[PDB]
Formats: sequence, C-alpha cells, structure tokens
Amino acid sequence: MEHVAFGSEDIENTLAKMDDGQLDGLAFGAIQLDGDGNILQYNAAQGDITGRDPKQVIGKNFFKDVAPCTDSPEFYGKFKEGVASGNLNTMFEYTFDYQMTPTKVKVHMKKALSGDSYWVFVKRV
Ligand SMILES: *C(=O)/C=C/c1ccc(O)cc1
Repeated sequence: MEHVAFGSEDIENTLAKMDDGQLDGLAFGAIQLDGDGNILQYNAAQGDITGRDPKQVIGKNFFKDVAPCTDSPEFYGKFKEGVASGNLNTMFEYTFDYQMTPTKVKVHMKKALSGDSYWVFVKRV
C-alpha cells in the first residue's frame, strides 16, 4: 500500500514518482487525463469503485466515451476551464450513474506537475 492521503497539498509531487504499478497501491481512485480528456493512467482502486477494467479504458476519452454523466458544467466544465487557464485545484461531491449502481463520491481534480496532464482522484463518501 502507498501511503499518500487523499487531498494532500503536495500530492502532485508525490505521484510524479509512481509508475502504473505503484499507482495501484493507493487507497483512493486515480485517473490521469491529457488536456483533451483522454485517459493516460487508471488505477486499481478506481476500477473497484466503477467496475471498469483499467487496461480497457486507457486511451478512451473520459468525457465522451467512458463517463458521459460527467459531461456537464459541474464536472467537465471545471476541467476545461482548468486546462484553458493552466491551473486546476478543486474538490467536490458527485454521483456516478452510467451503466452502474449510482455511487456518490468525493472528486479532487488537480493539475499534474509536469506538462499537460491532469489528475482526477476519487473516494467513496
Ligand atoms: C458517469 O457517466 C460517470 C462514469 C464514470 C466515472 C468514473 C469512472 O472512472 C468511470 C465511469
């Protein structure tokens, strides 16, 4: 188990050292997106929450293909403003309900340290 707490102030520095195997040891769901919303990384805890198979969703677009319930001003709209501005750090509750039992989660979106990548972190509430 990797010990990093959800919501930690310097989480992007800590997660910069992990490969996909290490990300699978986190206590919470983690998705890495490019600035178009394509999925680059998707960990085991996220798949436990959503039912998706991690290897199968890498390369898909999160907003168009995987998670249409997030294509809303309340989720996608926040992401796209962050990508446009080059800064993003926001936490909110949301319900995931596409092809699954409706599940309430806490979401933390934060710009990654390097380049044009963005984290989505998720835990149950
Ligand atoms: C709504 O369509 C949410 C879907 C969803 C959220 C997060 C995931 O990792 C996968 C699907």
